[PDB]
Amino acid sequence: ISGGDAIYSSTGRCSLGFNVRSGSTYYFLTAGHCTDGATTWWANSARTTVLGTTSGSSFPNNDYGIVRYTNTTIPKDGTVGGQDITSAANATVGMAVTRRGSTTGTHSGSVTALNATVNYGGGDVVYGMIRTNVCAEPGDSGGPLYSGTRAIGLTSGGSGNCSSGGTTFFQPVTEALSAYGVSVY
Amino acid sequence: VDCSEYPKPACTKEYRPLCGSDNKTYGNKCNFCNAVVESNGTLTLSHFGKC
Repeated sequence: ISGGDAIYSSTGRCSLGFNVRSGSTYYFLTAGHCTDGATTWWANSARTTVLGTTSGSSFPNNDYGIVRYTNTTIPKDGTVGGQDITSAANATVGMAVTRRGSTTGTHSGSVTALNATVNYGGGDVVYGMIRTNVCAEPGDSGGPLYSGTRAIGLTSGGSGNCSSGGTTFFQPVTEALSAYGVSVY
Repeated sequence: VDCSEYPKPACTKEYRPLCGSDNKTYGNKCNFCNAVVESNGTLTLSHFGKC
């Protein structure tokens, strides 16, 4: 399984962000709004292939979560679909980026602004977000935003869709990496 | 599902589908409620889950 693939919790479906590790312990990052109140994660809608269990969740304010792999045999590729990821970097205005999600697949665009505040309502406000002109649709949450072989962010949300176009905000992946002491590979 | 607190300028992108009266499957409650507002209240919930 790799970045962009579907992941299922007891509640719904999100996308795997990036496979990461600390020492010999493997995890995957995804959106905090997906890990919030989720315990177990599966690789399929049938819930027959277990992935692991939630180890951390940060939402709102931030939008990242981490799941510890408990499935010993499933391949944990350090890629986004076929794309190798070799490091993480900070987004910059004008940067060409690409997102992969379980609903819409792969779409590209540019970073249009940094440190944006997104209000999802009900007191669910997230800060320090990357703004882009990349579209995203339900199911794409937590999917990776990358640029070449560099990991940039995790899909959080926004408006519009892929047909009409839209604005999607991403959580900087560097912040999640630091919080959990993990790294891409 | 109550859409009174809509519209909302942004929606998270998790998938937990709802079926609208227009036979369109809406990806999540936020997308659905924004569509209801956009329809000026004409769209309604048909049932939970995919259409």
